[PDB]
Amino acid sequence: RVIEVLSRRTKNNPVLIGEPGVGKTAIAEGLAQQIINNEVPEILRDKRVMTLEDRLKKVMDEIRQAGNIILFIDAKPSLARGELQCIGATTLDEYRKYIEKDAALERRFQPIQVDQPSVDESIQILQGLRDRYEAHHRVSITDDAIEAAVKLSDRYISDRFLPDKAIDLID
Amino acid sequence: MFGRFTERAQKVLALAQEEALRLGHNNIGTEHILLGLVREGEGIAAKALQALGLGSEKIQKEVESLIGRGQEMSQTIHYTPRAKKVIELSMDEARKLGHSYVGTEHILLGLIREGEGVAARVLNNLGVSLNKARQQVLQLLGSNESNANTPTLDSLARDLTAIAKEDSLDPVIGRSKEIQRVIEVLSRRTKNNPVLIGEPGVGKTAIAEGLAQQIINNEVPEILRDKRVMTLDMGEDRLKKVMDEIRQAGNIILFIDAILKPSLARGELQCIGATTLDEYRKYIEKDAALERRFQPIQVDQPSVDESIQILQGLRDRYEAHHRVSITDDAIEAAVKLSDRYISDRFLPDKAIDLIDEAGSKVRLRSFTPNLKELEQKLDEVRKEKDAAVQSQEFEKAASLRDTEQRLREQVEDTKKSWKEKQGQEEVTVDDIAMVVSSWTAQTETDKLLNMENILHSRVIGQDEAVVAVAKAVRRARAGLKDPKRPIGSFIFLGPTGVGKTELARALAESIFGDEESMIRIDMSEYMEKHSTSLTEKVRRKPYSVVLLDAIEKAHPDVFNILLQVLEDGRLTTVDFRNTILIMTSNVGASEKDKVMGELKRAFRPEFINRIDEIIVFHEKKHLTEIVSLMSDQLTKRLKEQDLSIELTDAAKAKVAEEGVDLEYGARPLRRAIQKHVEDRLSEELLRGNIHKGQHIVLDVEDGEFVVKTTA
Repeated sequence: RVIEVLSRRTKNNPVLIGEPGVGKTAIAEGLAQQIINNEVPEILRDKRVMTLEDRLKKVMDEIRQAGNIILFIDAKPSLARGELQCIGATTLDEYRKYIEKDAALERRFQPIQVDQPSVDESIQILQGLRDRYEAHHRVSITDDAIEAAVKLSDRYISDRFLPDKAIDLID
Repeated sequence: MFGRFTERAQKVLALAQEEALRLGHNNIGTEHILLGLVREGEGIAAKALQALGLGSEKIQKEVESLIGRGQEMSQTIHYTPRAKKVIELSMDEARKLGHSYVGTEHILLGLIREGEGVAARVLNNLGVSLNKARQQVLQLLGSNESNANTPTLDSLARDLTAIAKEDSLDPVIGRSKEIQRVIEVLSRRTKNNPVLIGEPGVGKTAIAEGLAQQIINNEVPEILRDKRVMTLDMGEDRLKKVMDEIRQAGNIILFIDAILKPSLARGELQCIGATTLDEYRKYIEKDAALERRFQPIQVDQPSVDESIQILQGLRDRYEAHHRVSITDDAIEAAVKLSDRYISDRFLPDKAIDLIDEAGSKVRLRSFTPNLKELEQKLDEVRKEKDAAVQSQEFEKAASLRDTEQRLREQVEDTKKSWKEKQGQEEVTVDDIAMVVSSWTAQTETDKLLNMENILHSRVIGQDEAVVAVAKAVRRARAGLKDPKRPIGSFIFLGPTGVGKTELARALAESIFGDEESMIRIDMSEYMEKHSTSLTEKVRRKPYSVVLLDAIEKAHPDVFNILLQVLEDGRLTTVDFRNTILIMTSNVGASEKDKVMGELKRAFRPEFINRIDEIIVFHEKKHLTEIVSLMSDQLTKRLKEQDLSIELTDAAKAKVAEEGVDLEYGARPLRRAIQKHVEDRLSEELLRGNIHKGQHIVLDVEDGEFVVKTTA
């Protein structure tokens, strides 16, 4: 759904609204993965996705002069003075802190939500970073250990997002 | 290839292959791409080489002097990884030239850039350094083509007169009599500067491009010829700087959609403003250089048909996302559904949004067989091959490699079998009506003809009432009643808990799609001269059963209001023409004739007479039929949690026993189901008697409940 929008000519630039995280940063690491290997469409090849004041609009001119580039944002608009393809980091409400003063929103920028990742998908998400937290001594393993983290959260408080919570618990 | 280039390109590329084999080699490297270019002898690339002193003669001699024959293998060959880079590059050596499409030059450009390789050496061998070469190609391509415009045209900010000069500008429709009203407000001396207010929405910004075209050629006062339209706006260090570099140049008109930053009227600083219905309220409210200088005109939500035309004009331009032009029959839906069906924008933005929702979505259903599995397989291979190769295991790979490519070509052959998922993937309506329902004809009038069957399955008893409503809705819904008035105005008389509300739900569900699209006010709240409604909830969902309970309580004031609703289906300024108004009351209650009497005496007649219709609301085996309905809703929601349960008919009987007492009715059944079923199954699962995911039956034995297992 980041791609129906990132093609348009209408509500062109997609804004990624969902309760914070993780997942969110993982969706753009998606396009990245998708354009490259490789199935994608309405003109989108050789396109980078890039991320994260006395250096401001400085670098931004290397773009009004070559345009293979989506910008990935975290937190502002130096504005659709032209190109500028960007994916939105913002909250259920935080986005209503753009379209009210309007109306670059209902125009350029345009939204989509992060459902909380699939419970089972939730599980096989840790195992990937299981290896990498093995950094503190215990995990890798146990699988029977993660099953916990994830299921506990989805119904037993239960006031976050179904992929972010679990991870915290491990820690 | 790897995309699309000129013939010349495409010919020169395949031409490398021609040379691939003519020498018998097996991979076409950068050296063949080069032979490809000098051997089509007519491309710009070809032309250049003729310059440096490099005919096909001189080159191929160096090449054969570094490779020669000639394993005729020709086992369906592929590229060098270098050369695949070389192609990826020409694509970029043309982004870098505005050349919308690659061609003979760019590929020669692309070679130099990735100089590591065989071509490069042919030449550093033929005494032709790499740069002397990129030069020759360059010196065979080039370019293409008022003072104050400098500071200005600089910023910022899109010179509309400009985009309207080379005629590189869309129509655009109109709002043609709208464009004109701007030029009065602009040819003046009083209200010098115009300001458009409407939902934002109607791409107000569209009307502005209107001047560009007309000021040019040319219908406009000699009072305005020789001027320029430009844009932005709002509000940084580039302050009064460029604005000084404009007052010093009178030929300028400007466009905004934001703040004030008003140095108004001062210079020839002349504007055109686009700001919301209200936001303007919040600027002449500033006053009074506002009410003075700048000055407004009403932007219309385009005539529905006009909408359609706008779409097409830019249809050919949304072919960008790969599916349009057409279908017309589809456009009409994009548009038409929005004017009447949700129903929360301007009639030209809405459209295009439906189109774009779909203006990738289908190009996508393209990109989604289970041959996801093949690639999965091929992987395990490389490894064996690869890791084996690290152990060697050599001939243990030879065949391993071969086993690999066996796979690959198979993959790519069915990965390009989905050019068929391309020749397959439309537009028609059904696409849209989806989009619509996801924003809120046989089995649509069948809901109507068969309404009674439908309302009956939810509302029990009460056939007197159902048929009256069915027919009334069907009257209005068929063209007979006046459209500005609600779909239906009813009064529901009768005792409590008979079906008054229940029918209102079933109506919402059947008519509006959602058993929950129902506003419900309690007139107990409106008994005093404080009778100020409601209109919020109706603005919220303007398509909903509006249910006012117990109207006998309202201050007769209220009726003056409702009356206005019944008459005009409008308040002042909400809209009801799409509601189904239902007002309940106890006026009959205690008590069809003695009743209609107590009604005429309780309500002003002016009122009773504008109401479409006055509706009157008048076993063990049913209880257990209910218990079963409930029990089934349950056994389904458990199957989801890997729990398989079943009640015997004997068991549903025993639950039903618990709603016989005429006094409390069938309320108790929900609770008694959770107690005798839910609570008991838990206690039974926890105590360890039922190893979940076996099949669990609830039965009655000696007049007592019993749990049984039968996996």
